[PDB]
Amino acid sequence: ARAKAKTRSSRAGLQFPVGRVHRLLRKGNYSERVGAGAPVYLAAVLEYLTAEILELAGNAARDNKKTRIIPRHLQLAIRNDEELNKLLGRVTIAQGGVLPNIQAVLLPK
Amino acid sequence: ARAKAKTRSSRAGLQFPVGRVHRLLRKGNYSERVGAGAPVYLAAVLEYLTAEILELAGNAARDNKKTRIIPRHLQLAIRNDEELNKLLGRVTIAQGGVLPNIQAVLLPK
Amino acid sequence: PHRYRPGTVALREIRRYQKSTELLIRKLPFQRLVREIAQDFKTDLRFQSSAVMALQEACEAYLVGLFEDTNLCAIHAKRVTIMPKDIQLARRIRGERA
Amino acid sequence: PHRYRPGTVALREIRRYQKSTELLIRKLPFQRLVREIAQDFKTDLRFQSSAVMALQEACEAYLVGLFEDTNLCAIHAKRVTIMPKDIQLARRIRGERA
Amino acid sequence: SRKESYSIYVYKVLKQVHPDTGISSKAMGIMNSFVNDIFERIAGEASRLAHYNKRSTITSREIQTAVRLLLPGELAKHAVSEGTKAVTKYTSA
Amino acid sequence: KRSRKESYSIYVYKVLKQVHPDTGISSKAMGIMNSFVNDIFERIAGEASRLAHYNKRSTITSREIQTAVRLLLPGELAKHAVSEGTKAVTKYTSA
Amino acid sequence: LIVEGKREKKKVERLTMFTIAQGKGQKLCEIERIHFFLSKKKTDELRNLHKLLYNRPGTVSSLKKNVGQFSGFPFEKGSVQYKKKEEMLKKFRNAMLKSICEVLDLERSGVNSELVKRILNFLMHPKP
Amino acid sequence: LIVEGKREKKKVERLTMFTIAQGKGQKLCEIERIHFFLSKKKTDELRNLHKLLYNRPGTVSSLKKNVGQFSGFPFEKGSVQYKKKEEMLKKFRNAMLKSICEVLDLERSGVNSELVKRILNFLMHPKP
Amino acid sequence: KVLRDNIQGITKPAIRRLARRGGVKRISGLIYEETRGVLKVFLENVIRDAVTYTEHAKRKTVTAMDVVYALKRQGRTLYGFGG
Amino acid sequence: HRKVLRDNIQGITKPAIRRLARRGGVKRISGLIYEETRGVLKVFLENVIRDAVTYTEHAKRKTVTAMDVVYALKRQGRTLYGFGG
DNA sequence: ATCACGTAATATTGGCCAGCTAGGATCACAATCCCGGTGCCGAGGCCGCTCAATTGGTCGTAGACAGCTCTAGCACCGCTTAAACGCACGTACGGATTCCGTACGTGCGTTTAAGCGGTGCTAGAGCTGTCTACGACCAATTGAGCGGCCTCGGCACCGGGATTGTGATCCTAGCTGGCCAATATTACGTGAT
DNA sequence: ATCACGTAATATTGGCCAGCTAGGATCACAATCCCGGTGCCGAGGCCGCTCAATTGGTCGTAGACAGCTCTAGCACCGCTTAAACGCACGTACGGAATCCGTACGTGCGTTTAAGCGGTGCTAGAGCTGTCTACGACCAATTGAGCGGCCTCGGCACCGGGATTGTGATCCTAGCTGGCCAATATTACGTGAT
Repeated sequence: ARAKAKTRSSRAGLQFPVGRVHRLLRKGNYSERVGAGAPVYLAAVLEYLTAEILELAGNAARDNKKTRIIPRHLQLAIRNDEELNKLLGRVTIAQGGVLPNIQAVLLPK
Repeated sequence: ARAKAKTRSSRAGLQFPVGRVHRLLRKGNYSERVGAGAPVYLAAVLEYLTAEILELAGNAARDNKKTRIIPRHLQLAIRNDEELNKLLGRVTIAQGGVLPNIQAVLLPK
Repeated sequence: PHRYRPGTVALREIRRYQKSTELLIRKLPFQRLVREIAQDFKTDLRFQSSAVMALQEACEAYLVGLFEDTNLCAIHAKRVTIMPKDIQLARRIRGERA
Repeated sequence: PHRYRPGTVALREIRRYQKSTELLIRKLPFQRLVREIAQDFKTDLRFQSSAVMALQEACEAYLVGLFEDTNLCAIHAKRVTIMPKDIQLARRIRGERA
Repeated sequence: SRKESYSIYVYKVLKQVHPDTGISSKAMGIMNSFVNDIFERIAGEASRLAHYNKRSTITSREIQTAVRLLLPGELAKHAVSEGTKAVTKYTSA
Repeated sequence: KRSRKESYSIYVYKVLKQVHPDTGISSKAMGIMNSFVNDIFERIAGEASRLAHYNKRSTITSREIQTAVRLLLPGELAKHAVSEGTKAVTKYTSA
Repeated sequence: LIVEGKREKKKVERLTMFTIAQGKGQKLCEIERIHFFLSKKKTDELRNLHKLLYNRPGTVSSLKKNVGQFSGFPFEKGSVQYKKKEEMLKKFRNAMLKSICEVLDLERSGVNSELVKRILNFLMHPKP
Repeated sequence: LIVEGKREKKKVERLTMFTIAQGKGQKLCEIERIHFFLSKKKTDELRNLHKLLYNRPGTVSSLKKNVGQFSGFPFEKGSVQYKKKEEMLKKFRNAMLKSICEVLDLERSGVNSELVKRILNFLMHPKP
Repeated sequence: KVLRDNIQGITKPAIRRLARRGGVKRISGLIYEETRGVLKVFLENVIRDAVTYTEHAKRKTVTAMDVVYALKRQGRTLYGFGG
Repeated sequence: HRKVLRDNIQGITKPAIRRLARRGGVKRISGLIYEETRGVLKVFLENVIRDAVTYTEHAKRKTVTAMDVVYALKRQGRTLYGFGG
């Protein structure tokens, strides 16, 4: 009388947890009521942003010949992207460091 | 036999509305449940801040010999007070203009 | 017969437009500009008068604060005159970049 | 006999401390400072290690961005050396009202 | 339909602070926006506090903490004083 | 005994192996990505709640999330996020 | 609402904050008459002369060597540069013009307008 | 928690942003000999002297007259200012020192250290 | 129809007035185009957010409250417009 | 058990400020920059730690945690990742 | 005795040889770079469990939809006039150049205290159970709040007078330039060789 | 006949006279302030009437509180260097001074279109009514996620070579200063007055 369990993330073709996002939206007092497509949409958005960040960071790492991402790679990916650096402009990453940027007038001639 | 009704404002010694604040807190979706002293305390805080601004604005208006307060007077009060200017820093006030401030170097010698 | 030396009428205009609060951009041009911009985001839009007035107040306050920061940058550069580099610096420090 | 001309070491240090990510303030003195400051807000306090490390990361990122803005202000003034006026300007612009 | 506001309450506070003084409609709209802004800030910080401590209830303590966090300096002190006084009074009756 | 805490770590691992199968990530970087997920979640959900309140509606649906995305995320980021969200909602409704 | 490609990454725009023109004539150093003057002269009279040849005054050390290599003015009579030099000569005090004549072996006995004309003709074609 | 008093009103701190020192002796314009030399001399020469006297060069216009107004050095022999002028003098080329001696009616014949001493004594007490 | 080249309605003297209200005494000639660009950017962002709030309200009319929310988003809260 | 810890700002030494500046792209540094920076940092720390100790007392704790610091900074508009932001 | 003149001793100046400084090229040292080996520890996988996610049914209500009103946004005209525009002109400003002093940068030896690892204590985080006080909820009440309407007074604007201020004009004193007369230079006549 | 030299004409320069310019003081005019006066229109009050605030009661459960476990913070110690400090020194930098060119401010006359009011039309905001799809909730089920454990992969670090950037040194070249020889100046003896 019970069908084989199939999680919402699987019903949406995602990796992030739809059930957990539903739970957090309900427990965050964001709204008295929460639709069924809201957590799906939100998880898909989070998954896309995560994938963007990780794509750029893995590219940065491969540029430094590294197979393993560390905070500096995330800082590079973020600050070298116009949209991410706008989204996370008021954000500080621990052990991220800075982007190499010597102003030209300081270089000798 | 029904006791005469006095508003929660009278019982607290305020001019601001406690019932309205309790309703907005209940209808503002800030928390599932709301205590009894929360709207009272909050209304008292709002009354205090309002009174502080109106004191400063009325002073400014008396300086210009004006009896009615206008947005310019509110801007003068706010920006001339440090704590208010701090809290209301990014706040923009329509028809409030700016403070007379000419940098010295621009003045003639 | 009479001719003010440059910089005098400017200080007078400063004291004037600081003693006052009237909007300094003409309304109809600003409204046409707003509709032009919006028409690139959605077509056949309508604006309340209060909405245009709000956008105008916001823009004037924003540009006024920007010009304050710009005059500070200029003065910092030992220059009375403001220049585009001053604006770019003010915005880069404000976080508006560009 | 070898001596580097002023500036060369500074640029090397710049390249170095930008390639790197370690914290640049010593941890013990910064911790003592945090506790000194907190004594004025509450007494007999306790700090988690992660809490002090977080305060340290934040204060270093803040000072680094401040020095970026300060170098920009300096350059704007046709200088290379940063001065207190440059910091005061960067702060007055960022909205900290120095 | 009836719209809500804070106007009469501001006129009451004013008369208590400046019985000789009045206020214009525009200034009143500014004061109304100021009240609503402060309200939203304090209530947001209070809700966030309750959530951080996994509390389902907002009480005078949460509001007092949100005040300490938001209002700056002697303002915070005198607001905490005025709120504690008001809660004391309300509890007495 | 029983101590439970939640994070997004394994989901970030999964996304990574989808985009960079031969690549890994450290624990510090994973904590940073967890903070990033929680931050963007709080931002989007707060914008969506405020939207529902502005319009005096008691429910958060795909529309509020879509608007909050289009408002918070910048430029092409918003377009591609909307695309992903719509695709996911479509697939979900086709149960 | 659904796109068809990958995000077009947008590149961030970070805010990024002594040619001796040889003219027509002999170098003032190769003219022994004028060269003997400069040897007897000091970096002050030459300083007046240089504030005239290259618009901007030179450095105590350079001033000397620079006046030494003046090969003449590469422009002709009536050019905008000729008029602009003639005005700069009219704006010099008559004692200065007499000092410049003495540095160029020109006669220091003439009306202002003649001292101007005789210096300006010499500065086109420095002749021994 | 209840503070029984009025609130202090704080104020926002906005980010706000040719004296001839008369010495001892006589003005170089009164001394007949020196005044006659300046009349015969030119703006050029006084560029080096105006640097020596007031630690700054002077306008081509207000140069000869300001050097004449020089009535002496208000400091005495052995002061930090005396030592700082003596070094300046040691750093001048021998031809310059001989030109400065000729502008002050001092004898141009002498060793560098004597030209320095004779100019420095004159610049304390300009005597006719 | 369609409005075009309406940025130029933000005229040189109007920018001059704004500057004066900001404490400016002397102004370059390039300041005017820089300011027009700055303003066009500001308005693009504010009006994008406002039109977003509008469509989300299923309206075809932009209200003042939409503008107020948009500015609040840009971090430039505005008082006196129904806030 | 309890001892006052005075003059601890001076533990933010000249070379440490120099390092921070270098990480910020600075080449040449005045001598007054050091005290200005110490004051700036003491102010920043005072505000952040005030907000954190506030969150703490509110939580009925006597120990300042990393979450208190993160919330305090997040409040100051300086969100921090890596500590559970 | 004082003074003019020739002679001798002392002193100055032009020429020369030597010293000093400039620029370019060459060379050595150090920093940066790379490349392979090592171990080390954190990343990543596996597994039992549990608790949070899923499923299936019931139910109430939030919100989609349709229809009506009427408010308000848009478009359009004509007049007035202040603002915008275009141009002429000149002052004050920005930029460039030079110079000078000293404040920073760099290197070095000494000091000092950060960092690490180890031991002991203990306060307080964190969790669980009890339970009471408190808040949510509903029904009747009711009275504060608010929209509509009227009406005076604060104020914004006009004209007149008055005050502060800026720009221009006028006067006084010093320096520079031209003109005229005295004196040095050059050519011719005349005296000596 | 050639050379040297007195005298006259020519040329250069100092004294005198006149013009020009910089600084200070004065005045004329023009923006700002003050003072009424006044018409207006928006604040301020009033009124009746609706729906949000209130009183009262009841009941579920949030969280205050006590008690226990045990993690993590704290204090202390002792080495071990790496970093910090003090200092000497010198050079690149900041600041000040000077000057020039022209860009921007100011003002005038002409053109434009903003503003203002009035008129007409109609989209769509806003409200109400309806009916229903959808989300909340509960109970039962179950599998994904979390924690603990383990075990090797990635990486840092080091030592040994290669390359490169920077600074010091060497070479050729130009300019200036000390020394030497020739010559001018000065003190003195002798002669004249």
